[PDB]
Amino acid sequence: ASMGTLAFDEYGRPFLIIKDQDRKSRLMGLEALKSHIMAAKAVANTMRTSLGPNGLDKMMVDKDGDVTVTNDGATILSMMDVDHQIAKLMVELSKSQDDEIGDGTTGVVVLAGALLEEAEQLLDRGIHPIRIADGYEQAARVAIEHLDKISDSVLVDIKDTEPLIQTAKTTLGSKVVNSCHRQMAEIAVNAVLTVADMERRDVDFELIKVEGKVGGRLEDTKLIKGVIVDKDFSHPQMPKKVEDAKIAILTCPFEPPKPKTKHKLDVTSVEDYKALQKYEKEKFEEMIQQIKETGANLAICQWGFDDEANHLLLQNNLPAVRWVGGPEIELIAIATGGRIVPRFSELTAEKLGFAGLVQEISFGTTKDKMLVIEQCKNSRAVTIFIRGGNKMIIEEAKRSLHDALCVIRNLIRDNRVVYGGGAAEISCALAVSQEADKCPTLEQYAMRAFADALEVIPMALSENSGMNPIQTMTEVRARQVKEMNPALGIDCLHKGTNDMKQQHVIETLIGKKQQISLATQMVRMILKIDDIRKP
Amino acid sequence: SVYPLTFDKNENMAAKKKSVAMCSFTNSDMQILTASGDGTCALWDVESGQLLQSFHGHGADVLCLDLAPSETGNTFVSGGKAMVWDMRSGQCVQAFETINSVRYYPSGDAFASGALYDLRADREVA
Amino acid sequence: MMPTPVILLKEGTDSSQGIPQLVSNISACQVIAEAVRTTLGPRGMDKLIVDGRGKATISNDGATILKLLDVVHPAAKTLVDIAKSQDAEVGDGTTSVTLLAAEFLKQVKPYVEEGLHPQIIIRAFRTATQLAVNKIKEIAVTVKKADKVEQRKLLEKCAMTALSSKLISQQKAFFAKMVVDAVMMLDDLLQLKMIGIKKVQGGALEDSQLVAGVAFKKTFSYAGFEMQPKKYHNPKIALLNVELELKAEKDNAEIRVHTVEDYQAIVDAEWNILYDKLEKIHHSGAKVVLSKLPIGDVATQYFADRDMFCAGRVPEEDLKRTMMACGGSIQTSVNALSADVLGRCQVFEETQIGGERYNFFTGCPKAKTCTFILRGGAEQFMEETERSLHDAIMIVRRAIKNDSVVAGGGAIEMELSKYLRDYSRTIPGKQQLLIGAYAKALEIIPRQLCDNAGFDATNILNKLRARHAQGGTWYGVDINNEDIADNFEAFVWEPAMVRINALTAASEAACLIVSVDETIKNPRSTVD
Amino acid sequence: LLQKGIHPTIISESFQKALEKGIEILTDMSRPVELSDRETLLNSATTSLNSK
Ligand SMILES: Nc1ncnc2c1ncn2[C@@H]1O[C@H](COP(=O)(O)OP(=O)(O)O)[C@@H](O)[C@H]1O
Ligand SMILES: Nc1ncnc2c1ncn2[C@@H]1O[C@H](COP(=O)(O)OP(=O)(O)O)[C@@H](O)[C@H]1O
Ligand SMILES: [Mg+2]
Ligand SMILES: [Mg+2]
Repeated sequence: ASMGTLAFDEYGRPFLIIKDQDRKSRLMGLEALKSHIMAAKAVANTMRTSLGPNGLDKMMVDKDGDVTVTNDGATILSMMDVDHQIAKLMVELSKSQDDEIGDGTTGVVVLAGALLEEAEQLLDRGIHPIRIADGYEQAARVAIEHLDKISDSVLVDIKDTEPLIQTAKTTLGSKVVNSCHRQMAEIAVNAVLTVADMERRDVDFELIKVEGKVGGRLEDTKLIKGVIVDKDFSHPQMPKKVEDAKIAILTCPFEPPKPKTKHKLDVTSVEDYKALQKYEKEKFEEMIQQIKETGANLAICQWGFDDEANHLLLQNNLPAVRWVGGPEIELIAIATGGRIVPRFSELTAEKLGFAGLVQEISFGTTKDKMLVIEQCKNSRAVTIFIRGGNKMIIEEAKRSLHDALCVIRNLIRDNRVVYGGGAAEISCALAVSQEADKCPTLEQYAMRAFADALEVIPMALSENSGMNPIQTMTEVRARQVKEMNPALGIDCLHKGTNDMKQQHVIETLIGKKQQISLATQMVRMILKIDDIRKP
Repeated sequence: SVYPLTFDKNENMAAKKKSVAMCSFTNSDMQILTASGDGTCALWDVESGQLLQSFHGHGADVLCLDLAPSETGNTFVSGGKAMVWDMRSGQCVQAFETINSVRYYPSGDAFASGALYDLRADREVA
Repeated sequence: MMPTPVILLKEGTDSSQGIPQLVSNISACQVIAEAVRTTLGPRGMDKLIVDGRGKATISNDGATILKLLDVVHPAAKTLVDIAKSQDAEVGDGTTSVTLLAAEFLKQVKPYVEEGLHPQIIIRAFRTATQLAVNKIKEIAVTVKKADKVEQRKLLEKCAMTALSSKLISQQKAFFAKMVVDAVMMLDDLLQLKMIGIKKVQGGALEDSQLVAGVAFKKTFSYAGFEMQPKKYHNPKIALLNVELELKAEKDNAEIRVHTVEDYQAIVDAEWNILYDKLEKIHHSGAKVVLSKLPIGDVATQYFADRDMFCAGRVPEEDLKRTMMACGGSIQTSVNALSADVLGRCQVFEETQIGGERYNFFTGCPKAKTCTFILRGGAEQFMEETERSLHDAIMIVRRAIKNDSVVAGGGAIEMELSKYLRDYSRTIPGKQQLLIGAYAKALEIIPRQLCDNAGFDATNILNKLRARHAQGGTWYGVDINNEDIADNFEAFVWEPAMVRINALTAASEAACLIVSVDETIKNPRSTVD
Repeated sequence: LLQKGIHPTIISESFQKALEKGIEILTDMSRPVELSDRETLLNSATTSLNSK
């Protein structure tokens, strides 16, 4: 069962095949499958308590002692220090679900664990694991087709954001920001709709800037249709607020020019020294006057500048900020509608950005100042500024808002939704059940195991809500069978009705399909592994 | 590195090594740069002998730091996290977080930190 | 032995000779073959190997598994070497070679234990292998019509057969059609570097796509990149090998001026050099600019102001594929950017694939290259998908070279075994036993298939032997129905070269192993 | 059963009921035997020794 082969020859002579073979272990056959299945079951059972509105958070501590309180399954699995290879496969599955969809990173783990748990008892009865994988693939295809059948379309137009707000609220319900639920959903929807290519094209998340500052309250989080900069005006005596600002974006430091090539300027006489001093002074005055000529009310640089330029900028009533980062320079240029100018001689009036208000923001007794640029004409970049009572809820709000943005992006890509709360899982399990009866006997066990594994999500939701899992799930399934209504789910919030149509529990069809597909493929890959050769 | 007990020299016109330590020679050889285990960098004027200004911005001790390609009055990448300062303002103008040692790329637009960050994009490039 | 005050060889030298040494060699070869036994057939299984660094590799490919094992037995390394040889020359059959070699050695082990001279066994192997290769060339089915539809169908069937043992066997028809489409667009040399393999995490297997063009990931865009439009409808592409940055004119260059006017002139001259390069690029009419060397922020903003697209630090092979697809030329100088050296594609677009941004060059009508974008839920998932697609690609390329096929599922080997047994029954008798052992050894692959499928190997083998003896050439193991079937009519097709190379390499390995009688191991130097 | 949300006391009582029913079924399938019937004794002994 371990250590591999060890015979030392049938003649007594040394028998060495693999380098350092006496310190290596090996698993063969069904024992490897059982070990992998129980490892995946442990991971899935750890994750399953953080599913749904009543799910509980996990407190992750890294090797440096930093504490992360989170409900995001992908984050939990990423920060979990695992050594078993199947656990690493579960972590990679969560990361893949996060990358492709951004929501449902916990459902995939629970579904895969349930699938492997059913496959275990299927293997115990003498079925080849490849046959189990084939049955799982067939059932997954049936479930995906049924999901497409029962899918419903929503309007993505900006004139009516109610379905989008409902979907964002459904995504945010399980997170800690459900206190500010509607505000958070509204700002997520507005942020995604503001920065997007309307012709069902992609959403560039680099245009969405998410910043979090401690202090204030979580309800103080707001969406700014501009840029939040973590800088302030260079000279302390310049005005702290500019209105109707004509903004000049520059990537050249306000310093005398220097060639990139190795250069030596030789001063050979007193006249040369005087000429050099005059050249320096005139260069400073000339760059300041060139900036002032275009009519700019405010100048933003990237590489900082020295005292002479600072005092000339203050003297000419030109507020300015230095050392603005490259991404922030790009965001400011996009939002204000102005071009990026590489040197003063190329600065004109038409390249000036326009902002209705540029202000400096204080944050209480903290000495920290941050710049805000807003009231742009047609700002194509937004900033989500998150406040909270501690940094940990700020990080959690950041990842929850990222989940909401990803969900609205998925709705942008495809506008078909399926009602959650376990209704989709129950309907898919039923459809797999009918499709199994028509199928010949041998694949029936695999299909019914797939259906039972699909049934874990409503049972997990019921258990997290304190309700009896089996009884509630059976009652809801019977109600779904009786009247043709695939929108009946688990009343996690105890609103009094099991219809997710009225409860507005809405999920993207793409997310459900991707969950089912990824879980099935990972389960097949794990089922096909029969040897481990750890050192 | 400690210089000899008396430098064993007689009127070399450069025996004024100073280095009172009450480090790295900056390119404009008029200032000296000291970082201690407390995590705070110090600027001293070698001529006057006065502490120009400090750089309290590193929670962890600054094991290594590197200078600008030239005098440049700025840059000062310091590796505790990689932080870039400006002596014209005394603030962490640019910070990075993703330290064995930090070496500044001679081109001026990047720096390598120790088993590479780009200053024009605030992101790792290599 | 005796102390021998001054010993002959260095102290610590280990020597083994005689029958026990060769028997131990055979046992080591058996041990190596046991490590890949369960990876053969549609019912095969994957293996997980963890190295010292803790990185796990999951593979169904025999050559990869053998390479990962740190084999140190000198006789056992021959199996790994022949697996590598089979992978290099053919690309498929890396498990069959090792199984055949080990089975040959196992079958001849009883004769070795009786004191039979190794040269007789070597001659018997050589004769049997020559006869088997001649029989394969004789009975291989080929079509002398050069029909495009028939050729494409044959290529697709060969790809499906090569793919119906991997984790992507469920989508084997889809992936085989993709592979055949990719291979048919290579021009004359079928260079593997002309087929790009991109792996993007997330998404299902069916989400993977083949780009009739070139696609690569976004490469560290500078500031001002987001103002560049991300879609063009008839762009002209300027493939360059040029650093579009403000930089020193040369490494050893030095400027010596003694006037502020000359200082300003030098600064403006550097700026004018950069702007002249950019203007020469712009006047060429190109809308998409790809460079092998970095493109700076100044150039990025310059191109953004002109509604152009720039992408620096593009990998060299991606630029080569872009040249082969769009149809331009990589320019190290921008002085002559004529229309001849400019690429052209119908649609260029930047989209998001699973959290990563990719640049797509689609609509190329004269493309001679491809790009696979593989989607999967794990790193090793995508790696093993790539390995399976590589196996299929080698199979399709070899089929392009020569469209000669034989039925799989062990049918060809059962036919060869019957032929060799019939031949051996008509020779004096010292070689008869060895050739019969060779023929019996050829039955390992159908037996291994039945064992992996959980079948009854003895009954299936008896039925196959009876069917081949009483008439029928392409009857092999039917995995789905747990019986035997005409694998040629079931489209279980393999190129004849796969089995030819497998038999040749296995016979050579067996002869080399048998030919050795003594092993000497000098003591390690600098053990540290 | 426990994972479905069943208290491990309903399971015990249900198992007791199932055991009683199974005892009834096994008694139903049983056949009377007399010690004079040597063939049945030999068959029982051979069945016992079959697995050894
Ligand atoms: N208001 C609700 N009522 C019932 N079920 C809900 C509600 N909100 C979410 N759920 C269910 O909770 C499950 C888990 O969702 P969530 O924890 O937000 O993300 P993840 O899918 O990553 O765990 C979903 O499958 C969804 O069906
Ligand atoms: N559909 C099929 N039915 C029966 N046998 C098959 C089928 N497809 C492939 N095989 C068998 O699988 C063997 C090759 O297994 P595989 O692992 O794919 O490649 P390798 O030869 O490298 O092991 C071939 O000998 C072939 O006869
Ligand atoms: Mg969710
Ligand atoms: Mg193969």
